[PDB]
Amino acid sequence: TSLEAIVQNASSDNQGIQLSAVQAARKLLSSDRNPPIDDLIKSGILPILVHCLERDDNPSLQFEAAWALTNIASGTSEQTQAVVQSNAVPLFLRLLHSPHQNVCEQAVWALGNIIGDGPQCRDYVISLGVVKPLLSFISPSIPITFLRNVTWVMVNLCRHKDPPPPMETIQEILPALCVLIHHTDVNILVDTVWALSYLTDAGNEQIQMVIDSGIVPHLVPLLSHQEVKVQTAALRAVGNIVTGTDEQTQVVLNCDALSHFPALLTHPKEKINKEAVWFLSNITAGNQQQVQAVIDANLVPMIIHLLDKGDFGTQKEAAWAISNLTISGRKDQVAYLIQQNVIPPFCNLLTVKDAQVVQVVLDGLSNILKMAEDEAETIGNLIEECGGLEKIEQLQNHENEDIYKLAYEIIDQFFSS
Amino acid sequence: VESAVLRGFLILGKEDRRYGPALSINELSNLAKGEKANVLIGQGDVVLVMKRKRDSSILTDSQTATKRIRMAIN
Repeated sequence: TSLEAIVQNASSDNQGIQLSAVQAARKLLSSDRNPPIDDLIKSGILPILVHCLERDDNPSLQFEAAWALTNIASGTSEQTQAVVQSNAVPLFLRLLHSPHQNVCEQAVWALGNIIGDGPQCRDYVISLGVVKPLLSFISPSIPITFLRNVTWVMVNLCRHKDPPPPMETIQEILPALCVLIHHTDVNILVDTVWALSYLTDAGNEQIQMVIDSGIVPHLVPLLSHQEVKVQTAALRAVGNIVTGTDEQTQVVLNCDALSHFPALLTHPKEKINKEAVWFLSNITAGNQQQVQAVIDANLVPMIIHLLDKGDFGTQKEAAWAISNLTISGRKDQVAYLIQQNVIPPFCNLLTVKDAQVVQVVLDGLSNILKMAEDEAETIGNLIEECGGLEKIEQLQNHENEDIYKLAYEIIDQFFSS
Repeated sequence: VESAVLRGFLILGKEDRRYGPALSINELSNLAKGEKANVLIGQGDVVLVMKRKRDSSILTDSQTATKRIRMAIN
């Protein structure tokens, strides 16, 4: 029972023999995590498998052939490409109108792998009109395992932002997301929220689409979902939104977003820590009302704490937050920052190797100093006492001339007798 | 007005033409999150800036699944 024999029997004009052979090809393609795909592609089985999709008289054969093709397409780009170059894609689309659920589902799956290969493949499967048939499967009578596959392909359809998915696709997918965000199934919920991630990632125009749909009041509460996989994705999704305009950012804050952040800032997982302060850094880049909202939510001391004792990633995000507040805020808003003891943990970051962080801290100190007027000396003294001035003083080296210049001007304007 | 726009941006340093020809302060508000640009902030004044509303770190372990193989029926 060889591979060369399998491709032969697969050519048979008899269907029993053919089905059996195609089943054999499927079995070779689902025996481990590293199937003999390249060998299968070289055997010439691909055109045979593709033609089997035509056989409306035999759903078993359509399903088995689709399954074999699906696994070939789960591989590398070159292996997925071999499937699409055999002209399989239009037949999968055809099979989405199949009256048989098994065939529909395997067509959906195979198309998901092809869509996931890249934006060009995404755009091609879209332009043939995959989205509307796909989303039509969504019903309450659909088997959860089927629905999980649909929502996964939905993600792939939303992924890649250069070029981003077309208007028509997004406008189709959003109302299906409004439905699925209410599902209790965790896998589905996770995908629904990750699809929103990517949508909100394509930029401010797409963010307005997500906002305009009415989905955000249902998305913000998933920052506190009991399932960490849901939270992680909701953090990314809502986080993307608040990189939008101030008005867009406000839509989120008005859903009481900041109430959810104590439990993320103190979360065991540092990755959640990091993304939480990232988020908050984008808020302190907002207007003064929005800086005020972070302060009022009692979030600044947890920020300064993570700024002090957090892993480098969270510290990097924390410094931006501080720096962004330092230029967004009012005089008193910055005063609060200082009386919350920001000056020492902020200054200690001047030693790190990441040059961007160092310019971000230096930019912070500079805004603080130019802003507190009578208190220049008073704050100069704070900077000096924690050893910040010492750190600033030796950033006056030439390995980074941007850092250098900024170190020089702070020292010239604020620490020269 | 113009310096209010710039309060959304971090001045990084000297012009870096890798990031294209200098922009206007008004064209600055067309950038993507975390995007760097060179901008003209005065007569003969071109600096590199970064947008203060920033991009996210690349996910790896966090939920992806771009392609999925079917191992069995159930």
